[PDB]
Amino acid sequence: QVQLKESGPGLVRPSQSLSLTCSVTGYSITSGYYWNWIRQFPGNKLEWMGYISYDGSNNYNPSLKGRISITRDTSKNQFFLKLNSVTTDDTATYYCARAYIGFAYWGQGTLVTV
Amino acid sequence: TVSHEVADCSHLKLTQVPDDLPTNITVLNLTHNQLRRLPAANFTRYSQLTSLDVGFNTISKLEPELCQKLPMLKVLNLQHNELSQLSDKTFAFCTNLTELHLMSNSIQKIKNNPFVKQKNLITLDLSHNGLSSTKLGTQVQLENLQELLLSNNKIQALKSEELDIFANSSLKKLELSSNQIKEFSPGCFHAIGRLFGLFLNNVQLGPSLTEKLCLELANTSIRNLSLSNSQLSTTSNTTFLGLKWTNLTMLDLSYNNLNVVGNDSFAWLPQLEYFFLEYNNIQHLFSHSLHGLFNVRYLNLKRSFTKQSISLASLPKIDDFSFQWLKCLEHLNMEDNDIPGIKSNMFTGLINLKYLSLSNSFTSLRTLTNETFVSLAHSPLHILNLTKNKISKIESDAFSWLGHLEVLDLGLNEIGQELTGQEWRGLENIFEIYLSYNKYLQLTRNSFALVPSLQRLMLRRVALKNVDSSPSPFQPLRNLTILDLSNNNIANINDDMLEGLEKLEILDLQHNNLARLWKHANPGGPIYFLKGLSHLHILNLESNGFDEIPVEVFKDLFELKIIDLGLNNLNTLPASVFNNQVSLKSLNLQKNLITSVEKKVFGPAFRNLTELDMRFNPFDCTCESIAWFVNWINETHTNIPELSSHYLCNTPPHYHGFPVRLF
Amino acid sequence: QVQLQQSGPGLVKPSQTLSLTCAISGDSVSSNSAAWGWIRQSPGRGLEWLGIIQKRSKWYNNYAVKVKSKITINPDTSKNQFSLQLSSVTPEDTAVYYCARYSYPFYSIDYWGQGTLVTVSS
Amino acid sequence: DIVLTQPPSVSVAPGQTARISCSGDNIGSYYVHWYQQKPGQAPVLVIYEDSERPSGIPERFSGSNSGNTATLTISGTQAEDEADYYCSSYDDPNFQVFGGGTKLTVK
Amino acid sequence: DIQLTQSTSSLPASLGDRVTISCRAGQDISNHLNWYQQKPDGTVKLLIYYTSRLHSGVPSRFSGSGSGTDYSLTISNLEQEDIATYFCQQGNTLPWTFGGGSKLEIK
Ligand SMILES: CC(=O)N[C@@H]1[C@@H](O)[C@H](O)[C@@H](CO)O[C@H]1O
Ligand SMILES: CC(=O)N[C@@H]1[C@@H](O)[C@H](O)[C@@H](CO)O[C@H]1O
Ligand SMILES: CC(=O)N[C@@H]1[C@@H](O)[C@H](O)[C@@H](CO)O[C@H]1O
Ligand SMILES: CC(=O)N[C@@H]1[C@@H](O)[C@H](O)[C@@H](CO)O[C@H]1O
Ligand SMILES: CC(=O)N[C@@H]1[C@@H](O)[C@H](O)[C@@H](CO)O[C@H]1O
Ligand SMILES: CC(=O)N[C@@H]1[C@@H](O)[C@H](O)[C@@H](CO)O[C@H]1O
Ligand SMILES: CC(=O)N[C@@H]1[C@@H](O)[C@H](O)[C@@H](CO)O[C@H]1O
Ligand SMILES: CC(=O)N[C@@H]1[C@@H](O)[C@H](O)[C@@H](CO)O[C@H]1O
Ligand SMILES: CC(=O)N[C@@H]1[C@@H](O)[C@H](O)[C@@H](CO)O[C@H]1O
Ligand SMILES: CC(=O)N[C@@H]1[C@@H](O)[C@H](O)[C@@H](CO)O[C@H]1O
Ligand SMILES: CC(=O)N[C@@H]1[C@@H](O)[C@H](O)[C@@H](CO)O[C@H]1O
Ligand SMILES: CC(=O)N[C@@H]1[C@@H](O)[C@H](O)[C@@H](CO)O[C@H]1O
Ligand SMILES: CC(=O)N[C@@H]1[C@@H](O)[C@H](O)[C@@H](CO)O[C@H]1O
Ligand SMILES: CC(=O)N[C@@H]1[C@@H](O)[C@H](O)[C@@H](CO)O[C@H]1O
Ligand SMILES: CC(=O)N[C@@H]1[C@@H](O)[C@H](O)[C@@H](CO)O[C@H]1O
Repeated sequence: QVQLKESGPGLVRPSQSLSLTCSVTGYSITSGYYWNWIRQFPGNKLEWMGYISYDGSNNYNPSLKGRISITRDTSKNQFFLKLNSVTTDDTATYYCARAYIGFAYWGQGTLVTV
Repeated sequence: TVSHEVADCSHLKLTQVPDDLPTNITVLNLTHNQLRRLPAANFTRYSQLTSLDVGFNTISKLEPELCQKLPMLKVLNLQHNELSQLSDKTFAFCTNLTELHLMSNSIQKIKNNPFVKQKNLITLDLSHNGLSSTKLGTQVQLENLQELLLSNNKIQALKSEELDIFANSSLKKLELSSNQIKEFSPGCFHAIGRLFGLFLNNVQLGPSLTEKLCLELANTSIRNLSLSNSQLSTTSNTTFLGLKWTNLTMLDLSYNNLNVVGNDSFAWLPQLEYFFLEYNNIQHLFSHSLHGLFNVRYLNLKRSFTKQSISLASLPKIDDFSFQWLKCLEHLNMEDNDIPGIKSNMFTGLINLKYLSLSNSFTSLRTLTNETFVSLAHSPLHILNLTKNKISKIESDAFSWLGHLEVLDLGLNEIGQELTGQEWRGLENIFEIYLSYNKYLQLTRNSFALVPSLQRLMLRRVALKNVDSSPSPFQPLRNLTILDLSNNNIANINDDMLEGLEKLEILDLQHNNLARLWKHANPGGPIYFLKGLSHLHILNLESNGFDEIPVEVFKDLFELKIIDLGLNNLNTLPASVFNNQVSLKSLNLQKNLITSVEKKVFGPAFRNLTELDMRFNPFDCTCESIAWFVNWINETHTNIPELSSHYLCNTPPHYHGFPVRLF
Repeated sequence: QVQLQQSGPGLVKPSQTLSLTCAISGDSVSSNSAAWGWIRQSPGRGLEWLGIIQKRSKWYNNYAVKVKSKITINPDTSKNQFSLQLSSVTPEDTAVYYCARYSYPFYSIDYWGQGTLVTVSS
Repeated sequence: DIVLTQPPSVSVAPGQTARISCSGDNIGSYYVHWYQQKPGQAPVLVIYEDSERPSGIPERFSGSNSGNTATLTISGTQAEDEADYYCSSYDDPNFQVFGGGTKLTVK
Repeated sequence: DIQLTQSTSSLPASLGDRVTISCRAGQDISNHLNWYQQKPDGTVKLLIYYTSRLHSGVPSRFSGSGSGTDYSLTISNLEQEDIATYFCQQGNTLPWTFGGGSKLEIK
């Protein structure tokens, strides 16, 4: 019973920046695994954006170079997304997920329109 | 609710298009009602409509089908409605339209192409709408349009990016008045395929801005330019400069408080034919102010010059030769001014002038002399108007230069003098002389001996004296046809006053005192002064105090059509007094003391009459006195106005309000 | 019959300029009764409008906002063809480009170009 | 402004009648056009000024525009009619406005 | 950057039958494939990881095979619930990429 839930803006004006917050309950985001940000384009295509490991040293997807930020707040147990220069092709259902062998627990999803 | 091939349903509180009307109507006036929409179904039966006027309603939008249901509709009038959103479908099917009236609809802007379909349209009126621009389409349309009306809008620029949608159109009228324009961005008028008339009235423009407009108008087919109430404070040789490259033939500059007209201001207008300069405050008309206008044939200077303020030579000033360039000027009007007087070369150089109106043009022309109108000697003046100029004396040969003059109005002046007849010397083709409404006019026998061609002579209210000469002052006027001698308290007329005037047709003698001259008891017999007047058609003898008519005064007037002797004391008339009046069509004894309309008197007159008026008479309601008249009334076709209300019986006591037509 | 024939580089590098050419036959570019423009379609079905040119007294060009700073359409009467250019293209500009004849009154597109795929990838 | 919006997909049994709707706030106030686009092909105008077709488009195709919806109707559907369909109009800044497109499928 | 194509068996399935969703990759991902069940409700679950290993509570109808560039997911017999969409995903190489998906529909 270790799930996680997303939250944030449902609407963002183009060429601006998007930010989302994912809370995690049941398990501290600093104990283990890897903490991911996965989006789903409108045509049901999926794309992993990046993670933030238990220790902090994170990894980002090549297709989002220099414009993707994944930080965390261990004091209140959450991690955040920050997407710079949000064009129109960055409209998707944004999932937050945890993974060691594969993404084992996902979030309920939230839709972002841009 | 009204029809004669034209369904008038105007002002009927209608909230519903009538389905009553016949289906063969071609015009349908539905103006001033409470209609809020025109559903095309309700117009299916009226398919023959060519004109549909539905102004003054609460209509919000038109469904496209409305047009499809009237496929002959040529005139659509939706003025003064709430129609403020225009789509591409509002008029899309109204193709045979030639007039579209859209005034007063709070139309703030026009979107795409409402009118692109109206290929036959000749007139488009979008006035009294909040239009902030002349943009009516996104493509070239309306090539058949002749009248574009956009007056009374918030339009403040003319830009070729918006008028070039008319690049295939020939606009006879482009009405842009009562708009606050501030810029004429370049090319804007060459955008239009052909621009013939432009109207910018009540357009606050000014002298420098006006200059630009004319430069923009350069090399256009412009012919009519109207800058009325343009706040044109002054002009300069530079103002209408661009109009140099035009063939402009009409220019309106009226109501501009035009204060100073620089020289050559209108030098650039050699094709101009009509100049309207009335109602300005021009201070001083210099020599070269009108230089160049050598093709103008109609100028209007009514109230053009400044008004005398307190007289310290606050009067206007017209230098001599100021009109010498208008070679083609046929018709000059300068009336209602404060010019101090006619100088010796004022009108010099006007070799085509035929009509000159100088009514109240002057402070005062106190004395006409043989020098006054000398500057006109070389013009073919036919009509000269000198009314309301306080003229007081006319001297010999005053009009000697006006050789071909034919009409001369000296009325409404303060002329008090003896007419020696020298005055009229030179008037060789004169036909009319008006001298009515003056101070005093004393006649001699030669008072008109120098004008035998005279046909009309008007002598109304001049306290005329010496009409009773041995050969009447009128004897040399043997082709007089209209003579007015009224309001002169004439108490003595001689028998042979109108002798020789065989052609006299109208004779007005009302408001005189020649009453006793037709009493039987006159010392020497009554004066038969109407004898020999065969062609007399109109004779007016009202308010003369007559109370007898001699049995044969009218014996020679067989062509007399209107006889007019009311406001007299006539009670009884000699039998057969009107016998010879066979063409008589109007008999008038309106306010008199008549009591007895007997057949022996009025029979021949009433025979055939177009109209009779003998109202307000003390009619006696007795058979011997009124009976035959009452029968004739109920019978005759001659119309008797106010018959049932102003023909009242006065005797006997028992019949007093009885309208005479009821017994 | 009228027909539009595109031509130009289908591979263009980022920050560079896309440049295409619609060559008309069976109709004039300076003709009335029609305007000329471009329509783009990203491979995810989005069929979107770019801009047009048209002549009344002069040539006017109304571009879509979103390319209002990069696009340039203008006609070439000497060759009877019109052109499209985009400056500083991003990979977002990868799409299929059609030149198009809008016709008056209401700007319906009777005739299209064959389409030219242009890809903005390094 | 104006925002044309048409259904994502529709299928039709061959020989039957297809209708593809195009809604929009007061679309009846506009003239609508219809473009047919088959896979890997430029579109083709099939209905313009919303009602009647161009030259060479078959009579099977027909359109209307009433109220807040405009529909392209394809009677007697053939196999070739399988394509994507767009409705269009123009408002002043943008001289062509497009719907989402409808992907029409036939057995 | 890594290639994942999905291909299934017979398109509409009969309830209670074997269904195979195959997955083909670009280069040898050393059996690092995973499988996700997303019902149109939006919920995403992990079913299979490291090719064959199933998660807990995942019923034994689900079983994955394949070694190298070719993989698969199999249902030993379909059921109402198993009616949803399935994405194969790898982890062998960064970035972690997905497959197109495959809709499992009955009737
Ligand atoms: C605004 C108006 O005219 N409304 C009437 C409507 O009430 C009536 O039911 C219908 C039947 O003809 O005719 C329409 O003209
Ligand atoms: C121009 C025309 O046909 N007018 C007829 C009229 O002659 C006839 O008397 C009336 C019915 O009484 O119906 C009208 O429509
Ligand atoms: C093409 C067309 O419909 N022309 C109409 C004609 O049918 C009608 O007889 C006439 C009288 O209004 O008006 C024309 O404009
Ligand atoms: C058959 C007939 O009556 N014809 C006339 C004719 O003047 C013209 O064909 C047209 C007028 O637009 O329609 C009628 O007035
Ligand atoms: C100041 C100026 O522009 N003057 C030109 C003139 O030289 C030319 O002859 C004419 C028509 O060609 O158009 C005028 O506007
Ligand atoms: C360049 C030129 O000829 N300018 C004349 C100037 O000589 C003249 O003095 C003035 C009116 O006084 O009118 C200008 O049009
Ligand atoms: C300014 C202007 O309109 N000039 C024209 C001229 O070009 C034409 O050759 C001539 C023939 O009538 O008529 C003149 O009015
Ligand atoms: C060809 C032309 O312009 N005609 C009219 C003319 O009927 C009218 O007498 C004149 C007033 O000066 O206004 C013009 O617009
Ligand atoms: C022939 C003539 O008109 N001469 C005078 C000139 O002597 C005078 O200096 C000037 C005043 O500004 O006005 C001119 O009209
Ligand atoms: C008050 C004044 O200077 N008036 C001059 C006048 O002297 C001159 O003769 C005329 C041109 O002929 O131009 C006027 O403006
Ligand atoms: C200024 C003046 O006295 N006018 C009067 C007036 O009755 C009328 O308006 C005019 C016709 O123009 O004729 C005159 O008798
Ligand atoms: C003043 C002059 O040079 N010529 C005559 C003058 O001899 C004559 O006295 C006067 C009328 O009295 O009419 C003038 O035209
Ligand atoms: C015979 C004649 O033309 N009389 C007119 C008169 O009607 C008018 O009231 C007056 C002022 O306009 O001007 C006179 O010229
Ligand atoms: C010096 C002078 O003024 N002589 C004129 C004379 O030429 C004219 O013939 C005569 C008749 O009116 O009037 C005189 O005043
Ligand atoms: C002296 C004079 O003008 N006589 C004319 C005469 O020539 C003309 O025959 C007649 C009317 O026909 O009118 C007379 O007044």
